[PDB]
Amino acid sequence: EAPNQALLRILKETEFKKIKVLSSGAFGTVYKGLWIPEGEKVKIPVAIKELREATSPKANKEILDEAYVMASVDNPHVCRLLGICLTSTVQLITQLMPFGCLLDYVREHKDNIGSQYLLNWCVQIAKGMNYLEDRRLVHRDLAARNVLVKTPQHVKITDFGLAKLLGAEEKEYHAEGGKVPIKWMALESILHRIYTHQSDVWSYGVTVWELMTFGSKPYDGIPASEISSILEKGERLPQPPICTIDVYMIMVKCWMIDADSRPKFRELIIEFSKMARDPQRYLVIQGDMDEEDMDDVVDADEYLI
Ligand SMILES: CCN1CCN(Cc2ccc(-c3cc4c(N[C@H](C)c5ccccc5)ncnc4[nH]3)cc2)CC1
Repeated sequence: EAPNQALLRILKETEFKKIKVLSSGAFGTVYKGLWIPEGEKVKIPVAIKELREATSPKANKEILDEAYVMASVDNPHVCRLLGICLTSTVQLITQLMPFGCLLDYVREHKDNIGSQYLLNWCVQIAKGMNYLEDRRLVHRDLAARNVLVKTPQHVKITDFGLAKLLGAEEKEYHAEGGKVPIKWMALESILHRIYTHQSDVWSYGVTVWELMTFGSKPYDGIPASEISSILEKGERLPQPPICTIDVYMIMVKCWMIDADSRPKFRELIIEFSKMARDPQRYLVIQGDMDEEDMDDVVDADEYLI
């Protein structure tokens, strides 16, 4: 319905200096790097994505869909595209999230992550997701591995590789085949490939469950083909040790069968907020990056146009 007037910024390879792999694998490579725009006199820590080195018409069409989705979002809890680079190999350029992905970070820091932070991340992810819902956009791959950490106090949703904008008031996206992560999908997704803001809510549920168990693997063991039946029987993920029943009842709600019975992200914000005001009431936990002339460095969140 509304026209998407986002600007896509095309960036010169000369404008940015790579500085080391951060992750290789399926997709391709992600690099730490710096971006020095025009003459501006500002340097911008960036991450730079390159979906493998291979230039198969397949690959290139996908990375441009991300660029498309990422360029159209603008919210403190959603990762924004800074620009693309049209080298032989199409590069995605984004704000550097120096602490990496949230999944790895809870893992690597169990003995130091307190309730204030767990609940705050929950709120922040709810905000990201609520905003995505506003822009009528369905992520389809929300998971702890897809939330990045700019600072321990500030997280942002990423990985729009599967995100689908909902056209002519279409209330559910009917999907193809392809590899899809089962352990984070609503039931309507596994059975009917229906995806809706409310199936995003389910994945939220599981994401929250990853954070609360400090990075456990949902249904660890149980292999993927079993999942839809396990869920049909009525089984859900167990209550994490640190969780009060208040918090777990929120997860469980996100995992209901009737999609409209699940909470809305705007409600999830409210509830986790309340909870964030008294975190020890709601979680029971025992115990409760700069490397070369950094004079003109500015974080992307302060670089506007
Ligand atoms: C001590 C723990 N250890 C070291 C820190 N990390 C390594 C790491 C650091 C940064 C990142 C990172 C990825 C990333 C990122 N990747 C996404 C998928 C992306 C999206 C579009 C364009 C480029 C990247 N985007 C923005 N900032 C980012 N930062 C990934 C892994 C994890 C494990």
